[PDB]
Amino acid sequence: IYLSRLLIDTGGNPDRPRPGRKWLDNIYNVHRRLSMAFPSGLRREQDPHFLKPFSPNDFQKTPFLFRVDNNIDGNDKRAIIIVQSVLEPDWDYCFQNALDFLAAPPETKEYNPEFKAGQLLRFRLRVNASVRRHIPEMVQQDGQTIETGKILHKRVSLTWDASSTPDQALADWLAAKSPKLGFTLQRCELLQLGWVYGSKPEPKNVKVKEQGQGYWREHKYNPLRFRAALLEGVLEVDDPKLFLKTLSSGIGKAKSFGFGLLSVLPI
Amino acid sequence: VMDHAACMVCKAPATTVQHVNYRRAGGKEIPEDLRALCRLCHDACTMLEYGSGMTTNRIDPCDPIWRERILAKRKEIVEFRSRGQRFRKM
Amino acid sequence: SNTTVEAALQVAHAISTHIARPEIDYFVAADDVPGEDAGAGHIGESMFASACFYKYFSIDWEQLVKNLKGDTNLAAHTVGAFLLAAAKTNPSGKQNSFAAHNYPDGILVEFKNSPISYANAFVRPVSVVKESDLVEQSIGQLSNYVNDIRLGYYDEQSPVIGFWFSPNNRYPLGYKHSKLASRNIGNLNELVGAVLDYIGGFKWEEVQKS
Amino acid sequence: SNTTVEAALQVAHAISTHIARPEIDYFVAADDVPGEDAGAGHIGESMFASACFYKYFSIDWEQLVKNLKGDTNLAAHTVGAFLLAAAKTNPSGKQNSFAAHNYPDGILVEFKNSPISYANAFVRPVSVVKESDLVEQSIGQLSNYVNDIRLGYYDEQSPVIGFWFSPNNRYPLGYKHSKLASRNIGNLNELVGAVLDYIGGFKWEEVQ
Amino acid sequence: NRGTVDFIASLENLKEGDLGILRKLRGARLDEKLPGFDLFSALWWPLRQKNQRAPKREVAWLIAKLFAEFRFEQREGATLPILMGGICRKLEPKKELPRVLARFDQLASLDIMQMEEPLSVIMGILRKHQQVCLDWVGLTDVLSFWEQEPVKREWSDSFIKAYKI
RNA sequence: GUGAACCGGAGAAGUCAUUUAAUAAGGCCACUGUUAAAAAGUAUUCCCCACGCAUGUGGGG
Ligand SMILES: [Zn+2]
Repeated sequence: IYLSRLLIDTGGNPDRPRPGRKWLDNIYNVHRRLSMAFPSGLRREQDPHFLKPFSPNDFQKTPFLFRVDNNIDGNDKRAIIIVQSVLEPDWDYCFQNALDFLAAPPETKEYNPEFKAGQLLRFRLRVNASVRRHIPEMVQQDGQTIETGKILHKRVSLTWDASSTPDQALADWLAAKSPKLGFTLQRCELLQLGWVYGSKPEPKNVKVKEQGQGYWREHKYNPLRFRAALLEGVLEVDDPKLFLKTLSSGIGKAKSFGFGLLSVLPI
Repeated sequence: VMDHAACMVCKAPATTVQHVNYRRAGGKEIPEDLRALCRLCHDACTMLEYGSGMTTNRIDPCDPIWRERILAKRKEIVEFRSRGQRFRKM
Repeated sequence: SNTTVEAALQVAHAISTHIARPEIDYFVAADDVPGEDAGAGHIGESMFASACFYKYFSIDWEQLVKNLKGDTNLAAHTVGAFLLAAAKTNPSGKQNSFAAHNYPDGILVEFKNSPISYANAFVRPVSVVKESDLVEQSIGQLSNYVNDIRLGYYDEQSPVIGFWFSPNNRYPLGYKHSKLASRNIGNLNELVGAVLDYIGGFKWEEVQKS
Repeated sequence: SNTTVEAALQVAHAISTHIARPEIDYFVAADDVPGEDAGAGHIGESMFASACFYKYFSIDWEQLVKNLKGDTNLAAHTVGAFLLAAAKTNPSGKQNSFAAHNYPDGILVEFKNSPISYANAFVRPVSVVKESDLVEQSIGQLSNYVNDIRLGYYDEQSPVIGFWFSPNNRYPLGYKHSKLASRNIGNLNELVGAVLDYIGGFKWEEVQ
Repeated sequence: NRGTVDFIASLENLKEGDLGILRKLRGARLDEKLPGFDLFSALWWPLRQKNQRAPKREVAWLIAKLFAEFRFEQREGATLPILMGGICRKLEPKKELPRVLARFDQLASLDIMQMEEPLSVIMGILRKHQQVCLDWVGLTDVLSFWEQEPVKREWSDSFIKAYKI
């Protein structure tokens, strides 16, 4: 598989238009752009310069994993995007009209990861602290109303006991499912605990005009909220046929919006 | 909605629409006469057709002949614009 | 009416005393390996790579007293509680229970009538390879600059002195010949008692209520 | 009547000696009670910057006594207290959130018949090297320009006498082995007294 | 019209900094300097998107530059031909009057792009004779509908009516 | 299919020669942008689908 690197300028003059920095405001925009970085054959031949209208059905729907972190390069702040996929990405076709998005040209390296039993890898990982509660619908109404009755099962953020710590709680949450994916954690240090926001358009059929031919479509924007937890540590390995499938896929839900990427450095 | 919330040339979230053929306006236009664009690219297109003397056939951003001038104007806008002035005027 | 109340506390943006250390790259894992528990990797370094920080607070006693409409002992309790809180609180979560590393390595309580910042001690960056003596040379630079300022901008009308805290470790006896140090303290509660004694003569263990 | 009163003091816009790097402090307003039920972009933008400034004042000794109607002692007190305040006061703009009560690390006082501004020293931006800091390089370039002006536009009828202040001689007027000012001074009130007794025999005790 | 009145009110709402920004750009187009484009867009685009009969971009740009260099208070009944007729009937009819008449008559053979400089000359003549008022709205409408015949006929008729008082 | 029908005002021509709009002007005197903020120790994450339903796990926008 391949790992790709994108560098975005975070500092610079703050009184100028910075479309590369503004692109990281919406994570759906990031996912859509990385999807546009995967042309589907005849799209390149029909549109080499990427000027015809964008169509999701004209691009491949292969999954990929990416992580957006931040760093300092000498005396400048930078945002690094690490893209892990299974097919060779084409960053030339994606940003060819948006060369000002990236401060530095993209990079790509072939990854051939395999580790037999006895490797103490150093890992970094940003998970989505999500859980499906059995009773997540109390219907806490607002205003004058405070308590009405309905029940449904929904995904919400992970919660911890008031007498415990978030670090230990997330450590045992990761260790509880850990033998299924094939690793043992020695140290688990919590580095961040926050949210990830985004917006998504959805077509809506307002009334048909004179021969509207399938209603009049109007965009309506719906929000997207995720609870993110970034953590590093040291982990061993066992059953490498399971760890390779763990590396190929992600960990936790919402894998298509920056979560689940496991970064491992051999030691 | 015909263009999936993407600017045509730079592929960014579109916030405005630019006409191509003007001989349908006043409330009779067709969706094929209009092209979706963002703020930077539409400002570049407006700059590129200020005093060009185009009556009915205006700039088509999907045309691959207008790509270089639009990109150069976009670079000029990125280099020289001041967000403070626009934020102060509105 | 005038809803605005004037602040009685000024806090500076806490700046480090050295350059910002870059984090560990993770794109290099596809091309090479640091080795078998070797450097640029499994070094240990206790737990992680810390960062020295210089923090600055400036509480004005008169504005604090006039804000509370009298009640001088309550303002003293507020000052002591704020000092104790600022000594041993992490800005983010993961609250310490009892580790003794959350204690600051140096406090300089001073009683001027004009606010002076010693942030210009670290205009020259504090570069070092060993992180054990990084704090020590940071205290050395701060000591040199505070000696320079306190005997350069010195006026005879209000010659004031202050206190200092350390874990009797980073040369607290031997910098600037203890001209400003006066009382050298190794205990947090004793330092709070000394500050409360200098301000009005109270003690920390006495007043804890309204 | 003629309500216009001309001047006695000229102050130039203080400018940095290097390229400015403005920043944004992304602030947010955290609610106290859980139950906000608002997920969107509520981040804010507040701006700040840090720099090393060059200030330039100029007091006309005549035309200040003339405006004060011959009160030489009041004029001397005005000069001394202006020196004190300009040395130990900073603008009160967002000081409750940034708290930058920093003191100057060098003051150069000159007496001359025509005003000269050494702001052209920093036409070239002061890039920072690893061996030194910003203030030392700034003082070095200022000393370079001061010496070049001194040996340049130089007249025989008009002498120039200058002091040089630095706290405890931490930053001497660095220019090789050449000492420029006639009297290095390591204390503030001492230099105020020295300027005052150069002015014609005034002291910092009876004028107040 | 109403887009013209709102445009003129917005132009007179400006301060010295933006007037200087517009004044530095006389003799230039609109797609050249970013600050001028930003100021004119932020002054004109809401009015165009609200009113369908707002002035065109070229006419509005020309009036903006002329207001920048030749700031005159807006008054009704102070059109350009009327003031030119009032000025012209004070000089000798042998040398100076034919020259000023030729300067005024040059405008009929020019389109809207090449008309900033003769209008600047006419307004300089107006400013030299202690004038402090002008009808910006009527001039804007006349420039908007210019290639027609009745507008030029009314222009010359107003000039004759002011000249033969 | 009518005081009407049928019906060329046609050929031809350099407005050429001569001309500084020149001599002069300081746009000058006065002005804080001030008061405010955790991107993080939470108690519902904006939607769809596989399973048996002890504040349940997996998959996709
Ligand atoms: Zn665009």
